[PDB]
Amino acid sequence: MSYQYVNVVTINKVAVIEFNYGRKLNALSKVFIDDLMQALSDLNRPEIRCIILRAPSGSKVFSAGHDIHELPSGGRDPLSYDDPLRQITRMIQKFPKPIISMVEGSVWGGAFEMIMSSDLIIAASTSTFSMTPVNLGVPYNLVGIHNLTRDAGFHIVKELIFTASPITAQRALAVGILNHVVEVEELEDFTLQMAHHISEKAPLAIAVIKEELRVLGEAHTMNSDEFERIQGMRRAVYDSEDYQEGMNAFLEKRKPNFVGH
Ligand SMILES: C[C@H](CSCCNC(=O)CCNC(=O)[C@H](O)C(C)(C)COP(=O)(O)OP(=O)(O)OC[C@H]1O[C@@H](n2cnc3c(N)ncnc32)[C@H](O)[C@@H]1OP(=O)(O)O)C(=O)O
Repeated sequence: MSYQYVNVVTINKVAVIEFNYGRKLNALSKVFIDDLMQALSDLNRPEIRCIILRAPSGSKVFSAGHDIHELPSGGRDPLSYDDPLRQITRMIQKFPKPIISMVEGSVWGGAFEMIMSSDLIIAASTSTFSMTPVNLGVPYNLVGIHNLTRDAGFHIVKELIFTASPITAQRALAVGILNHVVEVEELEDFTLQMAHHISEKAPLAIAVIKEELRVLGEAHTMNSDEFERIQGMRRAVYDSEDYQEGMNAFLEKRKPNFVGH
């Protein structure tokens, strides 16, 4: 069909979704996220084998992440259940087709977890990636955090999150995050060919395995108590002062000062 924030394209049985939010740098706004969900929903058809997420060629930034302004004021949980990021990720995961991420430019925060949540990840030799909840003082959620612990080692993810610094593709590759890393000029082709090949295969097989794999990576559980406990700390980081100072600094585009409360 036709979407406002997105741009779908079919090549054989390969669908390619292109982000069209250049004005907000492809920040994760509900509006955007919603369209992305409509476009996927739409593409859930027998004729479609493999999907592909991408940012317009030339892009300097894949996605800047969550839209701060859209962040909570400090009344509820930002990272709620029905929060845009939660939905698309759950969605992407339970999606019966393979979803490749062709990355161009930089990825930030929520983007990283989003593309992390996909099945494959091909990237330009130049992209960079960085997890940044700490730069603003955000107490992510458990699930969000989990989805980042399925490829790279703990120490690595810890380093990622902790310093909130950006890593290069080459590194992100070496640590087992991305599948491949190509030269810009070759990025599209490469990704395409792969999607075509994968689409030569038994769609029904793929759907089940991807579901088994999903069912497995979630096989991490804990008691009632333990959840509320972390949830409590979560709440407490919200109502924090360092918190507020976190947004501000940014909005005021000034370097923040964390106190410890
Ligand atoms: C954990 C995480 C935290 S929430 C957010 C995580 N996002 C980040 O950590 C990325 C922060 N954004 C940036 O580092 C940068 O904007 C970056 C690298 C994308 C571009 O640097 P740049 O020099 O090319 O551009 P810039 O700094 O001039 O920013 C240009 C414009 O984009 C806006 N802008 C950038 N990122 C965001 C965002 N996430 N939400 C809302 N507005 C944003 C700036 O406020 C600004 O608007 P005006 O100039 O009109 O005022 C998450 O839930 O995702």
